[PDB]
Amino acid sequence: GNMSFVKETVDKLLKGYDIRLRPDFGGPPVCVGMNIDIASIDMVSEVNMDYTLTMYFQQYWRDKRLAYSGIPLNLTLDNRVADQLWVPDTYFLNDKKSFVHGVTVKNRMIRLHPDGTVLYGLRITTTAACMMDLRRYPLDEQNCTLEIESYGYTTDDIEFYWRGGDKAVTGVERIELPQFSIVEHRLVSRNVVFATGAYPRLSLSFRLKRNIGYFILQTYMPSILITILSWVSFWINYDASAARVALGITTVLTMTTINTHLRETLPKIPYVKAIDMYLMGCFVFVFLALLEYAFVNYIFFAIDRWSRIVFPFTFSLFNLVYWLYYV
Amino acid sequence: GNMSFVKETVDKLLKGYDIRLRPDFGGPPVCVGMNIDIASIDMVSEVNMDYTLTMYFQQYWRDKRLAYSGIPLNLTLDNRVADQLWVPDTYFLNDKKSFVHGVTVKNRMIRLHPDGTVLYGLRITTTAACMMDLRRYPLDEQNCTLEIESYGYTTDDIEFYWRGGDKAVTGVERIELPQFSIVEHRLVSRNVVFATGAYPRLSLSFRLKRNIGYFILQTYMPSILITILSWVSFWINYDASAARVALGITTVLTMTTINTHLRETLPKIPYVKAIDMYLMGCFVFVFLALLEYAFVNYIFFAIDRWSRIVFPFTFSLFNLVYWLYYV
Amino acid sequence: GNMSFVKETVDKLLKGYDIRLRPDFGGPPVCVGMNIDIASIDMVSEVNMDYTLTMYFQQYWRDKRLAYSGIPLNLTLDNRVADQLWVPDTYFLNDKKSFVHGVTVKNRMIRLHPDGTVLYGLRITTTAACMMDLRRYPLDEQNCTLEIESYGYTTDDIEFYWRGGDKAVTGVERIELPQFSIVEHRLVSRNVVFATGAYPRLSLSFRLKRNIGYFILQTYMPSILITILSWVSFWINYDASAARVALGITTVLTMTTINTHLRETLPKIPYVKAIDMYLMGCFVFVFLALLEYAFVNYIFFAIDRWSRIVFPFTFSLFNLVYWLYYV
Amino acid sequence: GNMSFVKETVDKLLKGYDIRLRPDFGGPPVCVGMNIDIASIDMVSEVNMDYTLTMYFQQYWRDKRLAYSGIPLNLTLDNRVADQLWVPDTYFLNDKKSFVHGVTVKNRMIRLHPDGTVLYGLRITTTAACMMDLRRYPLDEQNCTLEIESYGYTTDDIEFYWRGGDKAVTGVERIELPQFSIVEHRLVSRNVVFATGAYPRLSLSFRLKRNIGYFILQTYMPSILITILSWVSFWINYDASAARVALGITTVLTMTTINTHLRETLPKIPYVKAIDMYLMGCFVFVFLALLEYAFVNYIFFAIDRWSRIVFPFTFSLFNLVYWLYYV
Amino acid sequence: LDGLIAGYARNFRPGIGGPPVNVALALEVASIDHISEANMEYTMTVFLHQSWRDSRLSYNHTNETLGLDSRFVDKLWLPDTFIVNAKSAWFHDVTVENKLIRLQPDGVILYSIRITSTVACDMDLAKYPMDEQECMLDLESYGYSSEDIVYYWSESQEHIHGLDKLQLAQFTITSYRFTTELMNFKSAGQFPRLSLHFHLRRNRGVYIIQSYMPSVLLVAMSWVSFWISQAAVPARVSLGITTVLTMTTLMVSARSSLPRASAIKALDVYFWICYVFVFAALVEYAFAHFNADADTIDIYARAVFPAAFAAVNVIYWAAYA
Amino acid sequence: QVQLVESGGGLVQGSLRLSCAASGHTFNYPIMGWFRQAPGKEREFVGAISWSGGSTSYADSVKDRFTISRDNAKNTVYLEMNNLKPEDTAVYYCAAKGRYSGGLYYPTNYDYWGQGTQVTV
Amino acid sequence: QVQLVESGGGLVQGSLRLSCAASGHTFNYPIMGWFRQAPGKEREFVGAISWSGGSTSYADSVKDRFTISRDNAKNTVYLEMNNLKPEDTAVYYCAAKGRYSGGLYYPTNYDYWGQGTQVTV
Amino acid sequence: QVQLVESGGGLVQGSLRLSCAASGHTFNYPIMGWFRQAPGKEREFVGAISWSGGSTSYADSVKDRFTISRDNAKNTVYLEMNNLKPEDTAVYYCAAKGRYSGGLYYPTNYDYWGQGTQVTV
Ligand SMILES: *[C@@H]1O[C@H](CO)[C@@H](O)[C@H](O)[C@H]1NC(C)=O
Ligand SMILES: NCCc1c[nH]cn1
Ligand SMILES: NCCc1c[nH]cn1
Ligand SMILES: NCCc1c[nH]cn1
Repeated sequence: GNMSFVKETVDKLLKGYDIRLRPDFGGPPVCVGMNIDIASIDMVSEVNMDYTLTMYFQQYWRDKRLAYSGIPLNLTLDNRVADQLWVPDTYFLNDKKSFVHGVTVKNRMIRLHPDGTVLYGLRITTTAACMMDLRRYPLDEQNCTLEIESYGYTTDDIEFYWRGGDKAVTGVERIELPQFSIVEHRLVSRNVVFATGAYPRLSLSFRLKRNIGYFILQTYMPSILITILSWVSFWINYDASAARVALGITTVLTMTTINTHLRETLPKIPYVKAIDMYLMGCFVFVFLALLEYAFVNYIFFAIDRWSRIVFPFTFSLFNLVYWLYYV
Repeated sequence: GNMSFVKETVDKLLKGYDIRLRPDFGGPPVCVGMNIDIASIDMVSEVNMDYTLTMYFQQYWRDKRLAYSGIPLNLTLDNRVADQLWVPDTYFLNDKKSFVHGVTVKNRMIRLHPDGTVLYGLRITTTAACMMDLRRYPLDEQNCTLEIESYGYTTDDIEFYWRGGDKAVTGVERIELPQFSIVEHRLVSRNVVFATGAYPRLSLSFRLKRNIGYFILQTYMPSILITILSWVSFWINYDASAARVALGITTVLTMTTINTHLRETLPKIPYVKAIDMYLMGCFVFVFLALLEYAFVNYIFFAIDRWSRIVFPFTFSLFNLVYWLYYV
Repeated sequence: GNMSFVKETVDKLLKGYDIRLRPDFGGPPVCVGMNIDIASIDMVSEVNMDYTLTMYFQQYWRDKRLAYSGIPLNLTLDNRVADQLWVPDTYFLNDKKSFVHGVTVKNRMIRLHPDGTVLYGLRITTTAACMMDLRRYPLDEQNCTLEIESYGYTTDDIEFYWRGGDKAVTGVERIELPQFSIVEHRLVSRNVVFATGAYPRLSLSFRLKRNIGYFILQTYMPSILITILSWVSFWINYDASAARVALGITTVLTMTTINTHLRETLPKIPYVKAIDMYLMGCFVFVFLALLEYAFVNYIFFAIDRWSRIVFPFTFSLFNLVYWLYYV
Repeated sequence: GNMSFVKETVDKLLKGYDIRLRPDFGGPPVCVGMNIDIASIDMVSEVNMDYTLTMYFQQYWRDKRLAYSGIPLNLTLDNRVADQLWVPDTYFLNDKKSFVHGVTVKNRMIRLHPDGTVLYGLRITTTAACMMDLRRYPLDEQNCTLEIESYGYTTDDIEFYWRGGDKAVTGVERIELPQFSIVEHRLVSRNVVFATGAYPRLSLSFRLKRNIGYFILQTYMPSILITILSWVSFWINYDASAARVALGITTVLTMTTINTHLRETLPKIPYVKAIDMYLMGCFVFVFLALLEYAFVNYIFFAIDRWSRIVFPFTFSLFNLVYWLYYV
Repeated sequence: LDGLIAGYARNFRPGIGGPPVNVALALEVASIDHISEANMEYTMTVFLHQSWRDSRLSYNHTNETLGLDSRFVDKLWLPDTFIVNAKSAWFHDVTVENKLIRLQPDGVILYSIRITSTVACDMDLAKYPMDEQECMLDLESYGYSSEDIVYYWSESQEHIHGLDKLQLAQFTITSYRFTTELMNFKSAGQFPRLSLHFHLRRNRGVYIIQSYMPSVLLVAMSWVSFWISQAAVPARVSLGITTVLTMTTLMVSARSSLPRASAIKALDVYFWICYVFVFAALVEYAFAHFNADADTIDIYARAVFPAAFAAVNVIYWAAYA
Repeated sequence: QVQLVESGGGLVQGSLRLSCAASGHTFNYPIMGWFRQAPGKEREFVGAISWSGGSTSYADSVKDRFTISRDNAKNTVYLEMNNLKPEDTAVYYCAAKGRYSGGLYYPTNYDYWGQGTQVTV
Repeated sequence: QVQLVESGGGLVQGSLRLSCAASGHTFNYPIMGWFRQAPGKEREFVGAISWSGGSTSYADSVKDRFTISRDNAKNTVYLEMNNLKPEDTAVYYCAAKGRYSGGLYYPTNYDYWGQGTQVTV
Repeated sequence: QVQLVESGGGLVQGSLRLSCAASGHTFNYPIMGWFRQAPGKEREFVGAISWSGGSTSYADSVKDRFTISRDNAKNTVYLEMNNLKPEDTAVYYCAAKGRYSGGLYYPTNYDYWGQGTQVTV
């Protein structure tokens, strides 16, 4: 309860303290324990191949220069004291843009311990790149990682470990992605060697499974309905040249518009997606239907009923093969 | 009126003041009273599931280190003095991006009191995430909250309470959302326990009711008119194959365009909204109408009048069931 | 011409100067005169209900602590001296995002006077919210205001007044809005009472009149042409079922597309605008025209000429009533 | 080569230096020479009526307080020394948003001279407003200016001049605008009088000529082809009511879509552009063509060939008058 | 460390008034995020390593390098290296400023920073989308001429560039080159410029397939009218007009992707060729209908049109490929 | 420019419903307030309501006893006074407030006022 | 407002499947937790699962022995207790947690609780 | 390059209407000003008006007496002088100002000037 005594203790700790030197400089590497409390994953972008992550990033390490005696309490100091203390140069290797929230003050926590242990917490919103394999899109499964590494200190000066083992990362259940579900998360610790030296690495990875519900309503169902619409021409008499030709034209044009719209919502990848294959297949059926009437019109100047039993049967077979392959 | 005497008094207060230590450090927790004066809610975004809030955030607490005597006045100091004073590490848990206005100076207020009470005001524009249930969209009701919590200090060091009880938050009537109406607001105080410890929590929540006026004109009315347009084919003679087929095609195509446009203005949720059900129902009626003529054309190479009494009757029943269920 | 003498004079002024204390602290309120030189109004947004304003904001007040003698000149100092001087905590109440230009230096001016008068100028680009009544859109008239208020100091400590009376705000003629015209501007001074106290208020308001020229070409003329296009069906023989039905369909579909596009450029307000009423009226005429042929086709399996004299006459009456009501 | 001697010389210069006072304070105005090396003009926006300019802004003035002797060299110091030196308060009057590049350090240069001359260079990317006259668009010619002015110092304290005369601005040939060509650039020096006083002004203006190549392919050619498409109806027999009516409808609808799309890419100006006149003229021809068949259909229940010679002849005359007027 | 900093003059380059400072430079390209032809720019994240000798910081008695953090950066003199053709750039400061300073006893300084820069790249879209682009990354001292700072690629540049490991969604890095231009004089004095040139080849795949195939199928749809009987006037007229309108809208939409593109792209040429065929098909039926007011014309058109389109396709693809 | 007329007072010994009709530029003044002034006492805030959204606020004394609602068709705001008490004897006024005019509880923030109806029980 | 009812306890000497049915505003409480309280001992966290996505967490003691899954059609969360041990003798409760209510392992963060079923082996 | 011609002066003892016709690059000079110069006295600002929008400003001496309006069809700006006084005896000029040329009241900011009409009452 003696604020002056606490003030003297803290001033003694910071007297002669050199922020330029890591703890145990020139000696054994300092072990830094890390835990992450995930707040939310706001966005997952296929076009930019990145995701936005908000989390509470906490670092644990012991600095004997900050050890104090006579106070059986954990000193929770103002966040502005972190500028006078050494902190690990932790950075995210795969991030594209990140910041620390600063309202109403900087989202930062410093909590000292009698033995010299320092707790350093930060609330960070980060946009991390995540390369995606869209070959099976929209029935694909993605593995997005978050790489944690020291920038300047090599393994000879600093070491990273997940504090608490597999329980180091919490809040995974808080992730509520409308388009994805968190199948699994993993924690990986390893050493990465560059030209400048070997650096510690912590990796946090999520396996995301895309939800097919949106794409059934948005793309798959409209494509099927247009294909069924083309089948109406078979039951219309051949003398109605204007009617059947108009039916063939509009179904083909509508199919093209759907195909063009979908590809504009995704990155300009050179390979064919699963959804593209379905749209190409649907375009073939409607195009064949218009060609079917042209053949009927040509011979006229039994075929229709024969065509009535082939296209729905073939389209059902095409759907069965397509869904079995991608599920 | 003695500026020198006031200057000496303030300099005495800040002499030896340690911003790193909270008031009553190592003793009882400091109680911080909070009031919010809402300025406006600029935007409510369904795609991003967040809202933008501008407010006057005020904090009340007593610091005996700042107590002064001999001046029977409340010292309203320059906002730049807040950098030399201890302030609570208040942060918003569910915010996505926030800032403090700084024109022409930082929107910050410091007002001292003779007993040591400190008034700290900030004008903050914040974007807070708000998960939305769009199953009943656009006839849905949303509950968006604003979580207030201390970042570093646990309940053993700081306590939060709404200053003034249920009157702590004012300016709710100033909220003018074109698409929503503020049904009710609530104030909640509780303690939240994390791994690092238990932290005080203040929650401000609004219940928003969406206005159906825009969606009637934009989506519901055009869909009904297209459905009525498909009924015109029944009064057209069956020999007009080009006319009736064109009527069926265009109504179906127009219905698809409306359905596609609506889903592009909303997040890619996997579940079916109320508006999606109405569009699907309208698509069924227009699709059945085109199938109805195909059956008539097939048998020809009484049905029309029989179809004239079914579709408007069934569509009216469909509308009656739909609106009663969602209202 | 003695720079050393001027340097000594200025150093004497700032020796012992306390930026934390307002002039005449604890005494009479300090009167602050304000003038605004409008540079431009870049944007007026209906969707966001805000406008962007660039202006030269100047504040006039007397601080006897800065009074100097022996120099019969007005000291125009570097803008960086403003950090060592007390300035009013002036903020804009209705702004959404504002900043001070800082190229090549901060757009800031400090000019002292022998009697202690201080001139403080800032070039500020601000985005101020402006609620708009779109019931008469696009023939509406809008009143957008700019609220100026002190944040921390109440009326007991500071007072605001327009320096120069009604001539305090200049540069109104520089405003060149392609869509609006500045009908009038007003200056209002009053006191606003909050829970924390009563604060001075300066308000600058503009009355904007929207220009109808753009909307005639973009929306009104295309809608009329489509309505006239529907009248062509009356001169077409009734046996041309495909031609007249196609005419009715395309006019209706085109009318819907125009109506949908317009509403997407405006906020999702629940009330009906003037332009919406015109589009609804035009949709009725084209829909009735298609229903007119269906009646003709039904009775066939004089009416056309009778319809030829009604729709143009009724449409002209509808336009006459519409324009007279909204003009 | 004596770094200590140079360090002593520079420390002597900055000892007692007052950044708050301009050179020759209270005496003759200091002449500031300016030269601009244009890097690129990234964007020219008609909707926002502004352009983005990147340039090397250099200022040239003599400060006798910085004069040094014994070193026959030009001292190129670190850019961070500019914070301890007086610099002109140069700002751009018509800019909307500007910044100074700061990677890997601030793009700033300080180069002293033995006589006290100071060279101050900055790499600035600026967005300057430029009002555009779109009456002759897209065959218009625009004059965009860059206004340079002192913010605080009047003509009694500072004077501006283009260093090098008409050669002060270089790099004009580096400007590569896909849509515009730099016809000419001019340098203007004058004095501007405000309420606060008279201020020096430097103006840099460019005359931009728009390239018609893009608009011929994008708008003019598609409009002509649709107009020619409407002429096909004249060669079609009158008994083909469905064919000729469909040809008239689709050409009219396509013409409307082109007109709507173009106006959405430009600001909502109330006056009629040159391109709008061409689109209106093309719409008249296609609308008359559909009215022509309606007259033919009406009289039936020679005109076609007579119409075959009028519309292409009239359209050619319309194009000849249009292009001659605007070229 | 305080002893070395004491008496250190930050405002001056090492050996001021003497030989120019020889600064070794190295790049470690981390990613190339966006390559926008509409904005004529690309975004790159890179580790920039700068090495130079400052004798003022040489120390005694210790043979171990002094690994220091970003807080020590502000105390030392640094080269004013800037990216010449960077529209915008910034540093990564999470969780701290990503800066490295490793000091050696002889006075050699290693300075590494992580920066993301949006670099303008002038692109020629004449052969778009079958176009190969070259983009540069120019590095240069802003204020120090060749008399003060001299740049040169370090020997480790060929091994740590990491351009081979990059994966690009739409392009492929075919070749890269590190060039040193010692003869650059922008305004005052000679400024040596280190430039990194890398060639990007746009991937040819389903991306180009989306643009070309529907255009072919629209032309194919117009061909189908030939097999339709001439008596079906509304049917063939409707087929002719719909294909022409769809082609016109596609041309407008395609050019709208690049709004400020006043150039003739190969994609635009293909649309023009396709528009001629679909417009000619409607004219072909109009001539047949006018002659009736003919049968051989339709039969000849069934063979002439597919053959002519195939021939012009071969010419189009051969020239641009 | 807003004009306010209020009616529905009188003397009673009960349930009473005051009303207030508005006309003019009501858009610039979206908040309507009710005030009463006892003889000698300062004018007292009763309740306020917004024209759009129907958001309402009440004083503690009249809480759960008085109800305020409005209809935009007639531009009328009505105060329903139920369970009257002898303390509710004052002149009831009707006022309108600007968008950025400050707190509801302070009468000086309101610009346009009604005539005022005297109610005695 | 969420109501929780749990069933499927009883006494056994084995595999057992508890269940918990929810009703009300389940959207605001997307996380369901399972807790057990031994006599005298503090209430212990067992496992938690989200309504949407099926993400689950377990305690070390019950890891690889208890499985938790839910079906949104019935709004039911069921705890399958396999390979029972005598240490698993406690009253099993069912709880729901708010979106921003904090960690899963702390019972005080949960707002609505079930009655609690006693299980003894 | 703007050319200004003014007419409509003469001598009267009344209402008078001056006019000023403009030609050239009027877009770069959207502001037209009126100035009068008494013999011996410095040139005095009378009133200014923008070509687009019709925004106008007047001096205190001529306020509520002189009216300024323009028609863009003829590119003419006309000054209507009503309720003349003997103090209104000066040479009236017509001037145009650039977009960023500064304040209206200062003649030195205007670039192109007319000939000037002498008016005596
Ligand atoms: C290094 O230390 C030695 C011994 O203290 C001292 O004499 C010498 O001057 C120092 N510096 C150098 C460059 O040797
Ligand atoms: N405000 C502290 C949040 C947190 C997350 N994990 C632990 N603590
Ligand atoms: N400018 C003070 C605003 C405010 C809101 N609440 C209290 N005061
Ligand atoms: N550069 C000074 C601009 C200004 C505006 N008003 C007065 N002066």
